[PDB]
Formats: sequence, structure tokens, C-alpha cells
Amino acid sequence: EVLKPRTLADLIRILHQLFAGDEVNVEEVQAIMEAYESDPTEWAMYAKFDQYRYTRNLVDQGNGKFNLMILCWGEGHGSSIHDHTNSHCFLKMLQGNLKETLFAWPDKKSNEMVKKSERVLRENQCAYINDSVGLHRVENISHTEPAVSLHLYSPPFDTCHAFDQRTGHKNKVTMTFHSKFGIRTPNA
Ligand SMILES: [Fe+2]
Repeated sequence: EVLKPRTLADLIRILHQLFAGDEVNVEEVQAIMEAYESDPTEWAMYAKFDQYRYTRNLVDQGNGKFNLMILCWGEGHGSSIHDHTNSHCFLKMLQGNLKETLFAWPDKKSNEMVKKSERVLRENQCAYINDSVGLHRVENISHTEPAVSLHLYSPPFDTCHAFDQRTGHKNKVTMTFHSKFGIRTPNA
């Protein structure tokens, strides 16, 4: 019953329809993204890794409605604890596996941060998060294999906050692209 995109190209086309409006059905988007069968032949042009940290690779600008990007996690690479600047955020596995740890939001008080949930995203699985759901950290589970994920943010955003697990203090972080449309960006 779920519309199954047969290619990354089909999926992008479907996403343009699902975000053409002002409403967006989260479970519907989640199911269609999950239904797409990851095919490395179709997204290898975006799979540009860096030795020391993960990379963000823009695939499609979604007519200003959303950003679609591919994130490449080297061996052992992970993110900090961050928020998502009041946007919808979908992340689907394209290769390997990521461990998502959901964190609760900190008070004004300084305290160790509390884990709310911990899981591994399976092959082709699509997960969903926004700021009302919680904060999270994402990491490659493997020290011998990469992980690759497909992320969709609506509306688009280029700033977020990173959180110190020990205190809950946060810092604003401007997010950058490693590449856009298969083309490396100036200055990593
Ligand atoms: Fe995230």
C-alpha cells in the first residue's frame, strides 16, 4: 500500500509532491523513504568521506521546502548531542548502521544529561526526530566499516546547538556542506 520509489530519483520526485503543501504527513514521508531500497550505484557520487569526521553532502534543495543530503560516517565517526532548530528531521540508513541515542533537554541547572532512548537503525530504516521528541547523538556502530545515511530537513536550517553531556551547556554551531550535488565545497 506504500508507494515504493524504485530509484533515488523517484524518491526525490515523490518528496517534491509531499512537501509542495503546507501540511506534511510524517508517517507517510517516513514510510516512503524507508521503502526506497538503498542502491549504492545511485548515490555513490555523493559518498565523499573525510578521515577525521563525518561529512554532509547536499543532494537536493527541495525548492526551498526541504534539504535532502547524504551523510558519510567514517570508521568510528559520531556526532555531538544536538537539536534540530525546530525542523522536521528524517534519517534513513543507506549503508552500515547508526546508533541513535535520544537525550532529554537540559534545565537551566547544570547537570549530567539523561538518556531517554537508545537504538540501532537497521538496513534501509527511516527514523524521525524534532525538538519536541528530544535531542540526539548519532554514531557509526562500526570501527571497521563506514555508515551512510540519507537525511531530510524541513524547513532547511544551517545552524543548530551542540550540548556538553557533562553539564547540559550548549553552543551554537554553524553547519557546513562537504559537497553539493557531487561537487566538493571550498574548504572541507
Ligand atoms: Fe541529528
